[PDB]
Amino acid sequence: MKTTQPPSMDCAEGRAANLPCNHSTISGNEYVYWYRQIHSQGPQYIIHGLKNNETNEMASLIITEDRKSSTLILPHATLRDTAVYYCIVRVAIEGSQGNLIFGKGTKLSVKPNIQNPDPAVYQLRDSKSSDKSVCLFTDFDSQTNVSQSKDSDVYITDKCVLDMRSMDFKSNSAVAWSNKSDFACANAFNNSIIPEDTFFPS
Amino acid sequence: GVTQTPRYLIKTRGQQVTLSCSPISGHRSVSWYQQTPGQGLQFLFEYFSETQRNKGNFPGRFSGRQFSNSRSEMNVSTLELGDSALYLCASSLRRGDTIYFGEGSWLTVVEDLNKVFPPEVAVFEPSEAEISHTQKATLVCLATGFFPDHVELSWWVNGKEVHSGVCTDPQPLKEQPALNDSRYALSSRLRVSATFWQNPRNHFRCQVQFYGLSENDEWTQDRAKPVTQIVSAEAWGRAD
Amino acid sequence: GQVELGGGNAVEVCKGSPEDFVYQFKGMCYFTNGTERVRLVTRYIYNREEYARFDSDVGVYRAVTPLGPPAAEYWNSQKEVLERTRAELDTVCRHNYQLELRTTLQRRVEPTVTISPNLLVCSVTDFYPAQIKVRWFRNDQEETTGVVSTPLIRNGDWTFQILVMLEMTPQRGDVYTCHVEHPSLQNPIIVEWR
Amino acid sequence: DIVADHVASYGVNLYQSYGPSGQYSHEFDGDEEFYVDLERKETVWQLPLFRRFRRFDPQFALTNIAVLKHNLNCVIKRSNSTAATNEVPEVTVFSKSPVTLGQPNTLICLVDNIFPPVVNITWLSNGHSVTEGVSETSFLSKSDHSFFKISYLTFLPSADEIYDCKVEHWGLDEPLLKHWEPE
Ligand SMILES: *[C@@H]1O[C@H](CO)[C@@H](O)[C@H](O)[C@H]1NC(C)=O
Ligand SMILES: *[C@@H]1O[C@H](CO)[C@@H](O)[C@H](O)[C@H]1NC(C)=O
Repeated sequence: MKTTQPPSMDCAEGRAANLPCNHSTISGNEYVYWYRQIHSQGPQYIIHGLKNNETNEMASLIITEDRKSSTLILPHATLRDTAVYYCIVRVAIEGSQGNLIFGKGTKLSVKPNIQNPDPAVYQLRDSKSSDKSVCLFTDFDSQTNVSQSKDSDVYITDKCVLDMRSMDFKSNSAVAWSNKSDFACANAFNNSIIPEDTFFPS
Repeated sequence: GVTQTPRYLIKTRGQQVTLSCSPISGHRSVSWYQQTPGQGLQFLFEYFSETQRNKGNFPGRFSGRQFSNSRSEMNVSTLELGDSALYLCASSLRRGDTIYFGEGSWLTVVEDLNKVFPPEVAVFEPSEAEISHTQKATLVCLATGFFPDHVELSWWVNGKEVHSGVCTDPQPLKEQPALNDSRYALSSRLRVSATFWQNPRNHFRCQVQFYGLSENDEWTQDRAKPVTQIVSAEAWGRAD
Repeated sequence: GQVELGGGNAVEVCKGSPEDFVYQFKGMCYFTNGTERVRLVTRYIYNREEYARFDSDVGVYRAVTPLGPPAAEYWNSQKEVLERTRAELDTVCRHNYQLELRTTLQRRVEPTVTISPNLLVCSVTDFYPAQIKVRWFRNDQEETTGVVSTPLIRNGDWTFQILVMLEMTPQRGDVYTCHVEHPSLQNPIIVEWR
Repeated sequence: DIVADHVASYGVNLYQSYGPSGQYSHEFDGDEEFYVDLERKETVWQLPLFRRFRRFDPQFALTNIAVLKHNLNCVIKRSNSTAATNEVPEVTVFSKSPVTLGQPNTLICLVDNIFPPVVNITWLSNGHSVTEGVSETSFLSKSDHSFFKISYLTFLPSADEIYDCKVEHWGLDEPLLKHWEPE
């Protein structure tokens, strides 16, 4: 393929994302296309260009004078912009003329701004049964990573950003549950680098 | 936009599957892709004026067709376990114009229908410690033991589906990571204010829509036939 | 490998002796002073009636006959069809011209000059490109009377041909020479008859 | 008339109901760089230089012609099924080089002002149909949107040779015989 991109990239929410793309072997009759894919949805078209700069409601596209590289500028990055961004040269090659071949792309992670981090691990009881419970690690900083568990009988999810739109409040969270008797919320996330000031209620 | 049916499919090895695609109205070019976790997004073939044009590198088992109304169908013969994937359709006004993708068809090829299970759903009430410490209340929903991953989780507060304060895991968790057709676990969070949770009139229902077997399929197991169904758990607010 | 492209045609509005119905589409590029003045004109033709065209100097599709308003108005409303047609001035005209510099515009086929009979016929055959100057000289004096020249003859195989006739009354010592200048020739070819 | 140093037709696209048949070719300065064999899906460049250094995807030609097929049906309806007008072609026969006995040469039959682009160009040697050693160009475009086509007859010049170019076209009452004057 004619495009190379950094595999991963982070962006602060509300800032602009500048995703780079290299395509030095591009021809004068080939366009540059940008797509993205959120989670398990169909790919979404963003923008395309030949030589000039282009702007639509979604982004801007900066193609250098020599056309050997380009940059996608996402204005005001939001959580909904977390996706894999694919830079594609729509090649003019025998047998595949006009094809859009997808590469690895760039995994963009829009990190929310947690102004007042209040990391804590709470225990939630089941609404039907009494023995079933989960452990909730919530309100921690966006710079914290939740690692997978050690045992196969302990289940830990990845970070998840919820948005209480009515209260102008966002917070990360990870869920952990098991049934090994020795499992407790005090040691549920010991495999992750948990902040020292994390609130462990009794 | 681009309409694709069926949305969710369950087949066994050796069967065939036909996927339908309706392009955007007025569009005449249609392109097919297969998306796997391994190979990624791979190009199948492209159609215009009822004839195949550019072609990818897939065996003859993968064939397609386009009708005079520019709608396209795609077929996979002698299905293998590795054929389970997302099958995406995209259309453009003319051949060579910007292509716009549909949402895709989720195909799961299983070794046997006995590996299909509906989910079990449980709702976990917020801790009083979180309430007094933050004046917020987080509910957690757990969907466990379902296969395949053809599931839609939604939260319903007082009979209305909500999206604010909700976060659902983007990818399910495998209960047995070593097994190929392992059942899945999925968690979701709903966070409300402490005052809203403390109202006993408010009720919170986690709904999991499961797309499984059809009523025309054969079922021999002693357990219930894992048909398309809704499974939900519910919790009511409570003062403390 | 990499391929050059042609003009991509727009699709008409409709959905979905022996008589004959003919359709033509011409993606035409005009070049002047190298790459200094380029112009794209795509032509839509029903039988022999050009009914709609895109002119890069204009920038939008225009109807030419009452047969083209529905086509021109529809193609101009499709933003990408209009933008891609404008950009074909670069993706087609300017791009392919760079490939002509490497090939066609460097093709040099030297002409073959022969004389035979009063009337003297100077046959200048199998030359390329189409720029040539043929003059008759009698005893180092360019003939400027009674010289009938055929038009430039296109052989269709990427060679040209031209025949210049001279009605001459021969005299003792009169030497008649056909002078031929051509871009493939550093010095003009001179063929004597006398 | 647009004045320019060079004119290219990056897309002479042709499609007609009779047959039906089509043609895709690129022209530069009035000569044919290639045509695309629509049946065999092959680009056929007309010079050795082009075959070595220039490349064109036949699928682009096949796609454009399919659009032409659709555009033709639409404008047939819009024009009340107005059919093409048969033009009278003009035929000129000449040699590529001055003719010398025993020196292999080529006879050139220029069939100009062709419309519709349906024509039969054959050669006659002493009244006998010549079926070998004959080649032909594609339909070459003209600014008035008619066409011209050139047929080539390779021959060994001899003393008792009588060559004719026979052209058959709907615009002619009878087949047109154009005898080659040795010049
Ligand atoms: C041309 O169209 C008119 C109506 O639009 C119709 O009356 C007429 O018959 C058509 N011409 C011919 C030759 O049928
Ligand atoms: C030659 O072409 C003419 C078209 O004017 C057609 O009428 C005739 O049938 C053709 N003859 C042969 C032998 O193909």
